[PDB]
Amino acid sequence: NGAQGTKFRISLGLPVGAIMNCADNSGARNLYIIAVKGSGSRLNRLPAASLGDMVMATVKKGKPELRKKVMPAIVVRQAKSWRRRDGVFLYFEDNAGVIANPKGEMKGSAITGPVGKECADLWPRVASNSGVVV
Amino acid sequence: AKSLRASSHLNAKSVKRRGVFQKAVDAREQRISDKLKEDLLKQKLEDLKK
Amino acid sequence: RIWNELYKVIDSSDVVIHVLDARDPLGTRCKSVEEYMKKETPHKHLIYVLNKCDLVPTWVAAAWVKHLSKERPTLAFHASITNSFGKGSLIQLLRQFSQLHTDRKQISVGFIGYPNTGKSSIINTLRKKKVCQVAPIPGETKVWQYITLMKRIFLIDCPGIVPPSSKDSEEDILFRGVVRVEHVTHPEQYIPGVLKRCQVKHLERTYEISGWKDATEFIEILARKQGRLLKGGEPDESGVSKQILNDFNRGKIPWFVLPP
Amino acid sequence: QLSWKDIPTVAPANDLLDIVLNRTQRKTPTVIRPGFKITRIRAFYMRKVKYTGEGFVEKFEDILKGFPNINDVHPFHRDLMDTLYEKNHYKISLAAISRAKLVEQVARDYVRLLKFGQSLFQCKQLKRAALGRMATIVKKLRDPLAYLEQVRQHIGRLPSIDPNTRTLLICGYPNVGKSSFLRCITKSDVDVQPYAFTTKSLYVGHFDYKYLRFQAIDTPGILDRPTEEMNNIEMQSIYAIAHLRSCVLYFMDLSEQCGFTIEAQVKLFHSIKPLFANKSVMVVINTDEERAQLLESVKEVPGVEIMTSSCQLEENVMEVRNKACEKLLASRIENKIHVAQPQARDDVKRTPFIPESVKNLKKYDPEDPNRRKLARDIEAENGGAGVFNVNLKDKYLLEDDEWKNDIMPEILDGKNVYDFLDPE
Amino acid sequence: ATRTQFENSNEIGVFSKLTNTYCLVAVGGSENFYSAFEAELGDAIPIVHTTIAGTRIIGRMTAGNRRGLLVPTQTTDQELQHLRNSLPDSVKIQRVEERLSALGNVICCNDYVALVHPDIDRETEELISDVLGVEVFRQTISGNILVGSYCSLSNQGGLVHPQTSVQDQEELSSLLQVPLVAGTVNRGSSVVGAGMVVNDYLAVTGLDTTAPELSVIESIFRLQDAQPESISGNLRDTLIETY
Amino acid sequence: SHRKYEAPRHGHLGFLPRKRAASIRARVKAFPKDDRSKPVALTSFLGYKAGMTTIVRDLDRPGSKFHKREVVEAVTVVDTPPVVVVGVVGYVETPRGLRSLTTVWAEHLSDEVKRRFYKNWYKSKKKAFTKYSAKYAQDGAGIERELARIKKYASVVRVLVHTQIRKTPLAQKKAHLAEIQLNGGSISEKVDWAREHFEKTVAVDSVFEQNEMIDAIAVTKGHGFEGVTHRWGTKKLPRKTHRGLRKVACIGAWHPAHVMWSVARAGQRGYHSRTSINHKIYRVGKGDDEANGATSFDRTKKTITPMGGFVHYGEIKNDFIMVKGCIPGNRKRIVTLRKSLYTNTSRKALEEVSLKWIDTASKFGKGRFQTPAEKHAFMGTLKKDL
Amino acid sequence: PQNDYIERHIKQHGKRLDHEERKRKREARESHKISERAQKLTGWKGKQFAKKRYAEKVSMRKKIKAHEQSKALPTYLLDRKFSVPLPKVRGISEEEMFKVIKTGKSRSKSWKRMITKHTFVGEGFTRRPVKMERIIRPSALRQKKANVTHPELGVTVFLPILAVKKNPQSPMYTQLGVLTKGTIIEVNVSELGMVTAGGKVVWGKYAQVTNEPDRDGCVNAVLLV
RNA sequence: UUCAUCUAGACAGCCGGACGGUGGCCAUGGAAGUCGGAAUCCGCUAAGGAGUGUGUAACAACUCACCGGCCGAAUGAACUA
RNA sequence: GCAGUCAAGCGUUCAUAGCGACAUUGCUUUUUGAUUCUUCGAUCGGCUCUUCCUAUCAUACCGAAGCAGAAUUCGGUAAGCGUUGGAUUGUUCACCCACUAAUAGGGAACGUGAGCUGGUAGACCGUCGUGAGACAGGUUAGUUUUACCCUACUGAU
Ligand SMILES: Nc1nc2c(ncn2[C@@H]2O[C@H](COP(=O)(O)OP(=O)(O)OP(=O)(O)O)[C@@H](O)[C@H]2O)c(=O)[nH]1
Ligand SMILES: Nc1nc2c(ncn2[C@@H]2O[C@H](COP(=O)(O)OP(=O)(O)OP(=O)(O)O)[C@@H](O)[C@H]2O)c(=O)[nH]1
Ligand SMILES: [Mg+2]
Ligand SMILES: [Mg+2]
Repeated sequence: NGAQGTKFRISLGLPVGAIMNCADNSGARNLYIIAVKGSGSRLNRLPAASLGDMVMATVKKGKPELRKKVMPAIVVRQAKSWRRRDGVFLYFEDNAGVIANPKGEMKGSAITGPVGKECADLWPRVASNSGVVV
Repeated sequence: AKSLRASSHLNAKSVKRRGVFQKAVDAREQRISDKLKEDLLKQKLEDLKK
Repeated sequence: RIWNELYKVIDSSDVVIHVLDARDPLGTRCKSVEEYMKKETPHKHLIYVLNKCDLVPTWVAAAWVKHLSKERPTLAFHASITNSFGKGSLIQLLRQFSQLHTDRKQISVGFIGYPNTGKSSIINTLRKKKVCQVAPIPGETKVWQYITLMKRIFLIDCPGIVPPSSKDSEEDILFRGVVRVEHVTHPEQYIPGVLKRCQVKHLERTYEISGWKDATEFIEILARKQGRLLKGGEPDESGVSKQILNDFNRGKIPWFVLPP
Repeated sequence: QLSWKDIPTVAPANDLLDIVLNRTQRKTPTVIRPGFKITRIRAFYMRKVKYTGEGFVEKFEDILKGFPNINDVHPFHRDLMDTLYEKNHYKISLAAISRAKLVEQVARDYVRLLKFGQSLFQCKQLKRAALGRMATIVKKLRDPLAYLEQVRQHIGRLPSIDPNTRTLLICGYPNVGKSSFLRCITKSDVDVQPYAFTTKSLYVGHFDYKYLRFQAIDTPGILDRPTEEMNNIEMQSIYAIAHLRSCVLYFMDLSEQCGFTIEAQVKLFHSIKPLFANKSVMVVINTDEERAQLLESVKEVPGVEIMTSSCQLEENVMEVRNKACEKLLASRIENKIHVAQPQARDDVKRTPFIPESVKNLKKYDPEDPNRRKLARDIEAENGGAGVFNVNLKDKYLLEDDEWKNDIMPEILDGKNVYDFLDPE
Repeated sequence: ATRTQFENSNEIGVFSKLTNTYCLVAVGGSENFYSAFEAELGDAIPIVHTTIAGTRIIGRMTAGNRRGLLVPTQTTDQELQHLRNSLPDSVKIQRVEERLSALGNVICCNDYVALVHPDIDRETEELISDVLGVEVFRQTISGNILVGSYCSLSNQGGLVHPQTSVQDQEELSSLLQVPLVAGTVNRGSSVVGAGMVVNDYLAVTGLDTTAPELSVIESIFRLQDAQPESISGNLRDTLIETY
Repeated sequence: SHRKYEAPRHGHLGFLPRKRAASIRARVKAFPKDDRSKPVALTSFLGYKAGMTTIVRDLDRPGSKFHKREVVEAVTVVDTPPVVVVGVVGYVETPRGLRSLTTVWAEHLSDEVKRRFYKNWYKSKKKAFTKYSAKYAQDGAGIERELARIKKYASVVRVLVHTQIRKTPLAQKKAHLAEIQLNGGSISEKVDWAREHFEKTVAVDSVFEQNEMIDAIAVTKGHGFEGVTHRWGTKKLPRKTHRGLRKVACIGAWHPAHVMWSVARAGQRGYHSRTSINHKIYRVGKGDDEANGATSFDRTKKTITPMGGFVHYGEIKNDFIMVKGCIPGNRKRIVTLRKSLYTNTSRKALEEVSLKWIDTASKFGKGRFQTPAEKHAFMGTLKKDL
Repeated sequence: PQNDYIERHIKQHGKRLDHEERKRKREARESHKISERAQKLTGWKGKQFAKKRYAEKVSMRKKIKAHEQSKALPTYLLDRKFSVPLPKVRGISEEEMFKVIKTGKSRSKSWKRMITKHTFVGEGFTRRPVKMERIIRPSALRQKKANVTHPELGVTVFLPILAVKKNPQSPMYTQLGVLTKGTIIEVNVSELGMVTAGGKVVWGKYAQVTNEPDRDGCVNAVLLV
């Protein structure tokens, strides 16, 4: 909920314990922590996801006012080899991170760099805050 | 969730079958019989080339 | 596991010494144990020992001793096998209690307090050799031990305790020697507390820098000085903050709380 | 705040006992044997005692946290719930439950005793003892839980009132008309039968005036009652009039109806005018000279305004409603947008481009027989939302219409048609 | 004005772009969003489903006026053909090569002026300055450089998000030549461009936007007979006690 | 004890025993239920698997997020030359099961089916059906008596057909033989259909058409003796464990006295007989008409067979069936296509699939060109040309 | 919401069409279903069902009784050996009282004995050193207060124990302070305000424990007046 | 097995009566047999409680307790095995 | 639990002895939800993998609840299918925060002793001992190695 649309499947690149980039100027530089929403439950398996997936995270590098604080938000770049259902495999330069509330609304107001097509179609406020899609 | 062998879902499917799906399933049978008969007639026509 | 050892030590003890750090005695006091000893066991004696008096001036020690002698005898002390202070006074007090307990055939003295206060070092100071293991890290004594002097006084070493008063904070628990700072995640957020507690003059005399602002900048200055930096140019703020927090407690940086 | 409805059910003592003990007998294992190790036996009975303690304290915590703190809420809600539930009884019951949450002491003590159990019989008897003391404690909670379940059901059904919002009270004598004023002005399920205390509670309604939410409050009744004796139904009205920051509409009903005389009406008004010192009052007459002297009676109060009107007509109602709202908003803003403009930078003309089609067009009446089909209904005709295949074509604009169902080739041998496709 | 919702979202940029002479919508499960526009508009103007690079986010992917329509590089040849076929020859449609592909966020426009992101120039953007339409301006809405999202516009009035200052509002209304106001949408939203689409005769927003917000929208856009923007004169203290 | 952590099983106990199949040609174990109201119709067909390929489609699927959008998909290609009818079997009902009481064969038969009956063909005198052809004399009293027996009794009728392997590039020379059920009505009319259809062919267009969901029954690609880890999907033990790490360590603490049928041991992986249902036909293409691989959108004359032919298979000079996805069996095998056993209440079996393009590039590497003309044009003139 | 809305709803519309007939039929079928639950409900549920039914029978019997019924010494001598209330109590073995405790890495020394039952040590206990203590009286099995009942007055009090005078098993146990059944203890009685002839306040009295507190955490006792 | 009812009509069913002082006294916004506290009487009777339950804001209405009419011979309760 | 009250029944061939179901009183500390929450001497826990029980955590179907709807509580049939990822060894007979539809309990070992992995010989500190040495302790380092036999199991003739 909060997202507009179905649970669609794109390959997994970002297990738990993965530091990925934030490039907006909300203040953060990095995102780490545990959790992935809509993750299964299997013995010995890591929670790892994308598809504009929402995840729990902390600022490892950034301002202290928002360090030490767990927060939800959404994957926008992955750098794994994803497949578009229209032809080719896609992949980015890097992973990218960035911050929001549980309804999908952003703490920041603009995004740097490209954002995934399916991530923007699934999350409206990301599409409004993004100037660059793909 | 509702299982595969749930009575309500199976009743709903039973109601759907008699309608829009059986018509499409029955049209194909007439089409394919009409093709089967012509594939006999063409073989007869080729037999009558001698 | 620790509090079982605490109550065992108390029940075995005839006297209970309460070791305080002269930097922060009211922080290191543990009042709940004193209340338990009041209600449960009035036949025990419950005296105070200010330790690490060599780290603070003499007038601070005198002030705290005056403030605490109103309620409990409160000796002052400095623990060292070579250069000590208060040894004879404490010996005199213990043999006083022995003379009072003339029928028991022996008298046991427990050592209670926060971690890293100097219980093992006080015992090693009384015996005048290394009897108990000692380390600047908090939890070196993990289980009790009996030690003998006079054939009539039995010292008991106890592990350290902190009550779970939730008015306390992780910062307050850090700035008392309790935790090993190697295991905490972001040691940088606590350096403002270090600046708050310590004096800029001592702090610049210790590291020999100068004139900083902004503890985040303080760390990077100290790291550029020590050559303590990563593969690239990012100065290691985490390890430097860990070292600063170890120094603060171990007494490489002088600091002290004033009394009323 | 505002609808303390999420309180789990408070079961009676015997049912709570049955629940918490059967949960222990069901979830925790039930079989041990004498030939087993004493450690196994001890762990068995310890687990039972600990689970039984945890169940009771979970239940009691759901009561304590779910219920509100009658102090520490708001004075209005506090006084209301005090006159309803007897604050003393309320606090006493909840303190009884808090002190019973004793069970922890029993569990800890008997577990620490169980550590030294040297036989199955000893351990069994200690377990039985712990659970029996728990049962005694709960048996001594028979009446407070019966009280609290009733208070739960009532406080769940209470209405959500914000004391700070734009409010208006509707006051008067019993059997006046002030309740079907609420009925007419606002959606509200209230009874209007002709006798005194037809309503025994406060009823709320909402409306929107000037793009602002207001709330009207009907209050059951007040009698003239020299005020060191009055009932909990009238003290609701009194506390509501005293606390809230509203306007207040006193309905007089100048008529032989009402089963109440005009002298008594003005007497009640003069009795309760000390509450009116800061409350923005209006009087409404719902259709001889002394009876008129009794009206300038009340006009002589400093802040007041009289109106004559009806439940017979439905426009004076809205009239007087808007008057009450305007009276309130003024000293609201007292107790408490900038549009920019160009400044003449150029002469280039700008104007709205609109085609004649929309001005010639007809609005959409959803309840006309002859109207536009609007593809919603074409969907309804062909097949529902997930089955209807819309043709993206059939809307397109071409030179020839016979070529509707054509396709453009995209790829030839190696090349793409869109790259070579120019008009020239 | 009008309120409605498709799938369940108050943000209309997920679905649509709207001008005086055409309305683009996204293809969805149901024809209810299309019917919502067909009700108020009828067959009077083109109402056109289709995606942009198989995406629904078309008001935030596209931008245009009554004279034309700009679409990005990720747009396919088929969707481009579809728009060409479904729209008249009066609207010139063009595919743009740019780094910033979200034209409906990078640009806010009307039939007489346009604001843009301050970033890269172009040959045919410097040519569009007077070729296709008229004035372009590199400006910034209280630091928010995403003008098509953080500001709605038409020929009769303009809306900006509430953290905009009076000074900047006066500076920007000079460029646009028409009155501006700062407001919120859909129960306290700063993002107005996605939450709302508006023109010279009709407004569409979400179900959650309040009655004061609708009244301001109606005022500043001249919908009801008559609302020449100082009906705020009437609804002064409503907004006071609201905010 | 109670394992401390629940987890699902490793493997499916219904696909047991995991042994070699008793025949290369999987055996159809159920045909659809007969409705005697409807015309005479074959229930199945035979084919030979020939590689895979890739297609693009325009999807009119309402409710989906590729509605009115393009989709790339894999497809399987089965070489389906016409099937020849050679016999009839009648299967009477009993309170033990179904029993065959008579089988009738045709007058003339091919060297292919004779080779199927034989095991050393190059030495034999090939005396297979001589006396049966002699029994096909003046009036065929025996033939008509057994046919009348089938009309009278026998309840349900199957037809013995064979393939035309001669047409494929396969180097086998020996045809497969199969019983395929007739699912129309009037046993008399079934027998009459077969009697009229002896020595005659049935194409695949006369059994299937586009947008039909069919089932593939085949045998799956033996790999041989394999271990636990790859045959059931178990975890691996960390490293340098005792007596190896690619196995189950043990059963736990508790003590049984036997090893169970449920504990995931080693053995054969593959050559199992499998029945995979509901695959949608995308194209029924024909050898008579070239430009099979072409499309309404493409208009590029080419057949489906890629450059250099398929790998471990030749060219498609024959009628073929294209289905989506992955069927059991490898290239150069024998698959049976059955039709669905039940009316399917999914819109997937209603949508009229339309293709835009088919990939005819080389599968013997990274193919970049669809046609040798395209390769010629891109590469340009070489040294050898002129 | 807002008040008794369902009561209003029942007044305005009313409950259902099929409400009274169904209620009557439920009340009629309850007679069958009660017996059905009796011959069914195996186990704990049947046991509880029987308990409930028996209690309900007794309640109705008493109700009917109350209905139909509602249709020599003086006052001061009314209400009226030196043997204690518990002579000859069960005998306890030394094995059942003392548990063996073993010391050393290779536990080979035992010499230590833990008392398994509840105990009274005193006011100035102060455990012995470990090398010198043999008898272990653990802190959890250490009582300071008992639950003493006066046979007269029908009253009990939570009084502090002062001493142990006589445990009938092996008077070593008296010196250890073992509170087994039949044990005689001195308890303080200043809360009761007892006074002797002369005006001297009594603050100590003998009591006999009536329970086995190794099985119950309670030490319940009876005063010896 | 014991105790009770019965052609001066039992048990079960239907039907009717089920009254009068009196809306008994306290209490309350209101409470009349039926939210509660405490009396619990007399009259006329075949019998009819200062009232067994449903119900009403209060009355109302219905109901049982009790009596009678029709029916026409056995029936009920508590216990034991 | 101890000590009591009452009384349905039982009742030396007892009316005024005794026994006694169901109910019920006192003791446990308090009356105003402030309780700062506060541990007090036990002679194991963790991997792979299978199955079973129901005393059902979730999913499925029902009943009763002042159950408006939404959510939830209690309970009936039900073991078909699932019931996680991690932090913490100054220790965990455990707890902490997250994800989740849910993060239910147990057995087949522990009714002496049985896969794989953590938790004697040397040396040091402490208590004791005249001493050799022992322990109330604590720390550290420290070589079992099948199956090729029968059966079972898995595949193959
Ligand atoms: N300057 C100074 N340092 C002291 C004094 N006493 C102890 N220390 C230091 O404090 C460090 C930690 O204190 P400990 O001696 O271990 O006291 P403790 O934590 O109660 O000892 P344990 O019971 O073994 O945990 C030691 O390593 C000493 O170096 C003192 O009197 N003065
Ligand atoms: N003449 C006239 N009588 C009215 C009007 N509205 C209500 N009434 C009278 O009011 C009587 C009912 O009283 P309510 O409307 O309940 O007023 P209320 O009793 O004071 O309301 P509450 O105290 O809240 O219960 C009816 O018998 C009507 O005759 C009106 O508009 N005109
Ligand atoms: Mg230490
Ligand atoms: Mg009324």
